[PDB]
Amino acid sequence: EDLRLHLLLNTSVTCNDGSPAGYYLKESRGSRRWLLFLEGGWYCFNRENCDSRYDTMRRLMSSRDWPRTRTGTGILSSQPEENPYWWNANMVFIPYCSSDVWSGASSKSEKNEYAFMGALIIQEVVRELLGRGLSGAKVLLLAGSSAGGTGVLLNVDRVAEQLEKLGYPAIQVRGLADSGWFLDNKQYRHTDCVDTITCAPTEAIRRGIRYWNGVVPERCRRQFQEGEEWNCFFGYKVYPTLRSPVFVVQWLFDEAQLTVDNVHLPVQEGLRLYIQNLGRELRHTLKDVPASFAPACLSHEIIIRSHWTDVQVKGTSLPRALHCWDRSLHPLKGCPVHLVDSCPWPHCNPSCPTG
Ligand SMILES: *[C@@H]1O[C@H](CO)[C@@H](O)[C@H](O)[C@H]1NC(C)=O
Repeated sequence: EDLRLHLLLNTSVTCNDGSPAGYYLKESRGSRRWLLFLEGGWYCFNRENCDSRYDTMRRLMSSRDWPRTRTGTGILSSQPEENPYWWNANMVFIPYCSSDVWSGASSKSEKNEYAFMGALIIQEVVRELLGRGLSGAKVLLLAGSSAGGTGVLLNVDRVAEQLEKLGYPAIQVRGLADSGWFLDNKQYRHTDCVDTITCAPTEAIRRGIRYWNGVVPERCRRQFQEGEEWNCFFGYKVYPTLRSPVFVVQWLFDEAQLTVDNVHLPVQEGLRLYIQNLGRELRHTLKDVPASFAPACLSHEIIIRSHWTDVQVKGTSLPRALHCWDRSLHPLKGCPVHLVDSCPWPHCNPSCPTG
């Protein structure tokens, strides 16, 4: 139970219910690498659905019941057997307690039942870590899964700008977005946005941004402009606007993408063609993403799972691809960084997770 909780010293930076946000840290002295991981877990976007989330997913809205430690797993493990890539790094797990895809900048107040402070939580964590050793860093990798992966895309350049303005231009900020690269595609079956379950992510995120006071990266904001900032929550639209190196991990048939497309799994022709087209579209969006790992599996998240080393694309595991990415940022013979499956159906890669 090896990462220790620190509640933020700035207690105006809060989870949804006004309790302090925080982070779990395991230092590795003498390492100048820092991994800051953003937890995922969907989002809520109005009073009613945030109230329901508060009843049955309260750890995602409050720190009051957080344990004092958490065990680092997968890319957060300190054992080389489990984490060939960054086992000796300084490890930070940032709990997701803002329900805003890490985008919010609004406090609980007279007018707001909940605080949505995800973008400010990340900034405050970075600020407080600087005094605990991050000031000596050479690389800060901001990683995250699901909504935390999208959170990487929305925040990595802001972390880079923050460190530059604080006088640390030597810290190289990079992103690792896992299972956060979604498509605003047509659903397999179609429902108008009449409640939470019928509301597609484009409409739910458009509402969320207003409810959260959500913020997006500046260059993407300037492209899409007022009322269209929801576009910046879709990886293929925001990624080309970013300056920081970002490695994208995305299952081609992500279970959360299928859920928001109203697919849940003998498959007949219409659905077969739908699923094949989804994988093709995902592969197309990654064509020109040089650092990516996109296996042809029906699954969800990878990087903090203990068996994250097992999956391979073209014979290369994700820890290997990440190591090759590090080398590339110092093509490399036998050390690839762009790994996208071409086979067209879930589990056509034999190394997919078994479930
Ligand atoms: C606390 O965080 C708030 C919100 O991000 C910020 O405005 C303020 O400057 C911070 N205060 C301190 C003392 O760091």
